[PDB]
Amino acid sequence: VERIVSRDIARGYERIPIPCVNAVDSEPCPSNYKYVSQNCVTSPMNIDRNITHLQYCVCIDDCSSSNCMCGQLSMRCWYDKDGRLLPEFNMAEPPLIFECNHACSCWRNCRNRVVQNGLRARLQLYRTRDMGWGVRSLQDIPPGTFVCEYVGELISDSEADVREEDSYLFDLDNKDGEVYCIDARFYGNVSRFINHHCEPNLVPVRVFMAHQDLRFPRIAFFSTRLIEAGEQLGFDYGERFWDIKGKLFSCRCGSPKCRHS
Amino acid sequence: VERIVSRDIARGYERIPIPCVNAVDSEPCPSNYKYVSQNCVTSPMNIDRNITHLQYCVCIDDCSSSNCMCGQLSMRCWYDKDGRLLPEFNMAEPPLIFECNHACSCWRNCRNRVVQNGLRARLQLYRTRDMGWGVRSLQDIPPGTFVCEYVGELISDSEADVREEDSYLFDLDGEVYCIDARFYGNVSRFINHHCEPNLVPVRVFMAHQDLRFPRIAFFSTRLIEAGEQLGFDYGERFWDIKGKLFSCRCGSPKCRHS
Ligand SMILES: COc1cc2nc(N(C)C3CCCC3)nc(NC3CCN(C)CC3)c2cc1OC
Ligand SMILES: COc1cc2nc(N(C)C3CCCC3)nc(NC3CCN(C)CC3)c2cc1OC
Ligand SMILES: C[S@@+](CC[C@H](N)C(=O)[O-])C[C@H]1O[C@@H](n2cnc3c(N)ncnc32)[C@H](O)[C@@H]1O
Ligand SMILES: C[S@@+](CC[C@H](N)C(=O)[O-])C[C@H]1O[C@@H](n2cnc3c(N)ncnc32)[C@H](O)[C@@H]1O
Ligand SMILES: [Zn+2]
Ligand SMILES: [Zn+2]
Ligand SMILES: [Zn+2]
Ligand SMILES: [Zn+2]
Ligand SMILES: [Zn+2]
Ligand SMILES: [Zn+2]
Ligand SMILES: [Zn+2]
Ligand SMILES: [Zn+2]
Repeated sequence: VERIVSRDIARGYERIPIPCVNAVDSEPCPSNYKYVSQNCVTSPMNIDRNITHLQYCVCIDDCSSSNCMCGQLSMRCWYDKDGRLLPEFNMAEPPLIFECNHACSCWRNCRNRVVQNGLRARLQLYRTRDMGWGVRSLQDIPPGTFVCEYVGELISDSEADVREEDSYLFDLDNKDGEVYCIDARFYGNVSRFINHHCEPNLVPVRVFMAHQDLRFPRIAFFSTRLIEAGEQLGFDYGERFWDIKGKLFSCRCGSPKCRHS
Repeated sequence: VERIVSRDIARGYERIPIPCVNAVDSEPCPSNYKYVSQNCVTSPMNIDRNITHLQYCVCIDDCSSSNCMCGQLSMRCWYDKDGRLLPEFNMAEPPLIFECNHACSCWRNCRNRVVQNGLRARLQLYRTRDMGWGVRSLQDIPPGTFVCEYVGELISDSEADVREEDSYLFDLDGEVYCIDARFYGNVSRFINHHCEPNLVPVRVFMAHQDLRFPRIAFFSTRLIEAGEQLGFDYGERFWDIKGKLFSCRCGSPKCRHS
């Protein structure tokens, strides 16, 4: 029988509820972490938030023209009228996306704003049979759709070096020697429950919104293909995760092309 | 005739538009500033945002009980179900309000969340006859209602000391800070001074509890009728400086700066 153990793990902080169900075992809704809908810090990170350091656009339309300066930073704006990534988007090597911000001349409803509008897809935390908790989609998700952000505690590489629990770490970009991490172990959103898959239906894209401090991209998962209702979400944790954890367990994604089994 | 010179000075950043009209003269919609709906910085302020430094509540209900820690930090929760201040709230000497935050156990719809939900009232920027631009309410606003936040650039006292234009400054009163709405601000930068004001500023804490940096929330002190101009008391530092240049035109029979 399928137990509903929470109607919303996000406690109303997202646009839609994220329920938790368990049809497998006795386990209650996870509670050894704090759900947060946006990134937080403990020790200060000193993100550059000087408003005069933002690059911005001067568009007189909805930022759908060839001349949007913010699209230009992104190579071009990659969003169509439905907020979905263009078919030409390179899922194997995604560019950095610069969404419009509060310094731009455009309106808050312009085309070049997707991740900043928050989670929209109907997701569900559920108990898998042999990979603990996982996240599934409750709807069909068309290709190129923003699904969720990898949200957690922003930490330095030196702090990650002394964090014993590293199963919920996302490495950010090396910028002029400085590297940072998102640790979702103690504070995180729904993304902390997404399991690894070697042929993933999500790809992480680095996105800039309210600030443009290149040390601190935000990590937005977009669908790489049509995700069918009921499907488990997955992304590729990458080679550092498996170089460390492969000596403890092998991958159970079940792909016929699994690279970590 | 009243011309509409902007359908929305906020460019969609507020929940409703804030149009600008001018029935007095030929002046276009003000454009020598950047509208921002939330506070910004230029030089860094180093607000303490360590999440483990937040005090928070462990309520299992809607935070309407006396055991809510956030209500206790506020002395009591001052909000009714409708988000309005209780009649016992001291408008003459307001306490600090600590709203619930993302470290609390409660849900995002609990009782102790009002200012963090943002501006809701239908406001309008308009040309007054003798005080430049002002802001009016287009609807009735019951007493104790959150109207708008004083939003701008957060600056140090040292930086305020070297700013030529001080007509859009709100003091966050040794180490003290200021909100300068001259270059970046929201609708509140256009609210004129009134000696018997229908708005009172209240210091509020939401996502952080760094006491150097209260956020300034204007609540109505009485029923504000549709069409009425908004006003708050700029205070004695403003008038000690500006009174040698001009006198108050609020027109109150109890005006203290005429
Ligand atoms: C994506 O997945 C991972 C990323 C990890 N990333 C790091 N760092 C230090 C970042 C910091 C910048 C460059 C690399 N460390 C891990 N583990 C260290 C191992 C030694 N212990 C004592 C501390 C934790 C990781 C483990 C990951 O998954 C198992
Ligand atoms: C609420 O209204 C006001 C508040 C003002 N606040 C300040 N400071 C410096 C804060 C910082 C420490 C305490 C107070 N200065 C003003 N003006 C100084 C005058 C000399 N110039 C060269 C720099 C600006 C102000 C003017 C205000 O209204 C006209
Ligand atoms: C970020 S968590 C994912 C959520 C996790 N299932 C849970 O219940 O908290 C990462 C951990 O989930 C398990 N996991 C995720 N993907 C896996 C995979 N493809 N194969 C085996 N274990 C996996 C491993 O224990 C891994 O260290
Ligand atoms: C923050 S601004 C208010 C918006 C201003 N009316 C405008 O057009 O930008 C403050 C300035 O408005 C004028 N003002 C505001 N209240 C006033 C009052 N009660 N009497 C006379 N002038 C006032 C003064 O020029 C004052 O320095
Ligand atoms: Zn643009
Ligand atoms: Zn832009
Ligand atoms: Zn835009
Ligand atoms: Zn695999
Ligand atoms: Zn509470
Ligand atoms: Zn609380
Ligand atoms: Zn609460
Ligand atoms: Zn007066």
